[PDB]
Amino acid sequence: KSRGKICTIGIAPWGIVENQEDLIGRDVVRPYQTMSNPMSKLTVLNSMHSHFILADNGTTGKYGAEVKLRRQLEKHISLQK
Amino acid sequence: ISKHTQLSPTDAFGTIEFQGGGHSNKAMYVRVSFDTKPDLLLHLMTKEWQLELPKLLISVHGGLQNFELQPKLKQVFGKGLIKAAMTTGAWIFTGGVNTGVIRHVGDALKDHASKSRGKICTIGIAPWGIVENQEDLIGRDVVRPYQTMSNPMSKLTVLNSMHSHFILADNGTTGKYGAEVKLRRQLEKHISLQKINTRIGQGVPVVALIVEGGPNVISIVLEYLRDTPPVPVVVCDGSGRASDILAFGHKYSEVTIQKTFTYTRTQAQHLFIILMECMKKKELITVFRMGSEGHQDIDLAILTALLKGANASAPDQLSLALAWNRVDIARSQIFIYGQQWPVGSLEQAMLDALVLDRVDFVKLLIENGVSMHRFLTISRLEELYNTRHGPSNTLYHLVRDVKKGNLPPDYRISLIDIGLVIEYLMGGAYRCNYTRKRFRTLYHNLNHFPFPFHELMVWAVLMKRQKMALFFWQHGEEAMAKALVACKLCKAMAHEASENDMVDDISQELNHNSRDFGQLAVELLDQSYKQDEQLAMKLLTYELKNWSNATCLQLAVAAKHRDFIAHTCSQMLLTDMNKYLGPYVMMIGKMMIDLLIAVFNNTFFEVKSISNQVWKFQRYQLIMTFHERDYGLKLFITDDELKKVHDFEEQCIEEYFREKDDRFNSSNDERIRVTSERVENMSMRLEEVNEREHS
Repeated sequence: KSRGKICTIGIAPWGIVENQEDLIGRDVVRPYQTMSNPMSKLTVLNSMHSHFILADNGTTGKYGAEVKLRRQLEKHISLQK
Repeated sequence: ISKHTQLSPTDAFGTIEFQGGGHSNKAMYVRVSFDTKPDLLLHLMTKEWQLELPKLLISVHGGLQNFELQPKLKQVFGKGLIKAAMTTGAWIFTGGVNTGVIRHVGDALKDHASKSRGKICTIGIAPWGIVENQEDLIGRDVVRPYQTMSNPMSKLTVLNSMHSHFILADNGTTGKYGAEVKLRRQLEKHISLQKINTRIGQGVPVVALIVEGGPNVISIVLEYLRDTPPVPVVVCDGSGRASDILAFGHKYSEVTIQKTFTYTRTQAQHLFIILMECMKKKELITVFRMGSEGHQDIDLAILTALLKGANASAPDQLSLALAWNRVDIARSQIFIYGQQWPVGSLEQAMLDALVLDRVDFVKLLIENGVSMHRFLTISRLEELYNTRHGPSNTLYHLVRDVKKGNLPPDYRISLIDIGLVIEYLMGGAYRCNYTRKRFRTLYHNLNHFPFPFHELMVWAVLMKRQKMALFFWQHGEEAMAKALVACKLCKAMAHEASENDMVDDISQELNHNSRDFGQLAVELLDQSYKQDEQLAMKLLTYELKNWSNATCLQLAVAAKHRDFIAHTCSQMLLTDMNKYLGPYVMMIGKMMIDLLIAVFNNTFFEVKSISNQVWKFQRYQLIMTFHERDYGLKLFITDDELKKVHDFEEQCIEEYFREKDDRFNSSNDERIRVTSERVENMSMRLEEVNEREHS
């Protein structure tokens, strides 16, 4: 519809997505494929996102490891002036 | 007799002009024998009448009584029927006499005659012994003026006009029906066998629309359901015949006393078993309710029954939709959550949409996670260049010319020949990507195409699919150089078409396309100069390895785009590389052709403007001649700055398109049109709202 940019911050655990690989190289624009196969029980990252933040957990494809980091980030931003 | 007839040959065929109608309608009449096999009938239809198979076969059934329907239903039904028949290739099979729903559909076809162009295949399977004028038909291969006005005392209904063709069912009976029904059924059987041009393996998708009808039509829909491939059936709620009672029974199907309505011979008559079987096979039955139930579009009601009626596979459904050329159906009916598309189906669908110019389908496929980088193969490219199933173009003749006219039949086209053709079209200074030695080494021993959109646009220009080229033009990078190359190619092809034995429409069409490309390039340069002037200048300067190591300025001058050079930012590139008397000299050059004080006065403005533009155009040629490529012609760039240039160009063209859309949607005329259509629909809907009076 219109121009402009919106800061979208994707805070999810690192092991959830299927393309945990193909994103290991640093400082290189790594293309991502948004077409998701139906067989996989792993969910790709939603598109139209400005910024991604991945919380590596040690395990792969589980929840309950990004809630605390996001909550503390919210507290940190509340601490900001 | 116990049906003992004499088997004589026929003597009546051709076309009859129906006098008494207000519109011209010439129908191909042929009387045949019911003993004949459907194969000969199909051969006659495809050869003696020259009709290609449709993407939909429609069976029509109605009551033999010439009844009338409820108004405000016939209009919308006729509109939906016309849209269904016209938007996709479909045939219609009817009786043909002015009785029952045949009158309604003939009037509906009359309505389309005052609405738009085109012809619709209408076939009337009428028994030969029932029409009033069984005479006035002795002639064969002749035009028989038929009078449309008849009288009830004849008791023999004349044929309704507005039919594309006609078939007269001759078996031997006079004044009694029941001869063409078997032949029509076997014709549907045989036609449904025939393979459609798609590679799925589909026959003819056939549906039957049921309005009114009679107790026989109950057996007919019984047969339709019980066909190996159950032929779905569409019903209308406003009929009032057993079709309406079949809608009632289908409503809240599997309390038995509501069947009785005395419409037949008492409660002693009972179609209980038949009604039970019909409502048992209700899954493929679909009805239409006027506003009380959804799918208000007749076309949508049919199309949904067309697709899900056979429970076809999703790639097969998409292929049928692609054939029907209805992107809305694929978007809505097909594309929903969890469509479980199989592997590799999407690329094949993209190929088939590319070979059939179904551009909206291509856009939809792109929206569905399809990447041209991951799609195109050398084989795919050759297939695109080696197809005949689309618009024609002079390309093959040019190929013959380049190959020095030593052609073999059905030659398998190589892309090296295409590159040589491109070099031939552009010029000697041009250097094709295919002519590079590495390309030859890679190809004859037979990984990917880094910028597929470039060759896609080239192919679209070459094979003359203007809409595809327009679509692909707003994608990728280097759009200005793309437009310049396209304009130059279109001009070269226009000259080639005019110089050769062509209908000369090709040349002017190519001129139109080239002018559009030049206009787009000029507007893109305007946008760039609007955004940042130094960056706009830098855009023209740098070389293009992908484009024969050329630059935008050199191509544009080679493209003879004087208007491009007349742009403000173009001149200051020549400044960084006489303003009054120089333009005055060329004015004198055009004044040599010729009271004359007045004559010279009235021919001053246009000459002045043309002279100014010509001088501004040839400034570059003068400066290059004076100067004669680290600078002056080119500017070798680093990768990072080139990436910045690409991002700048893409952002600029996106902004330009968005601004164009904003200007278009802010024009007064568009607002007036949209508001008027909204007001019309709102008025009709408010009449609907006011219709219900609960008090």
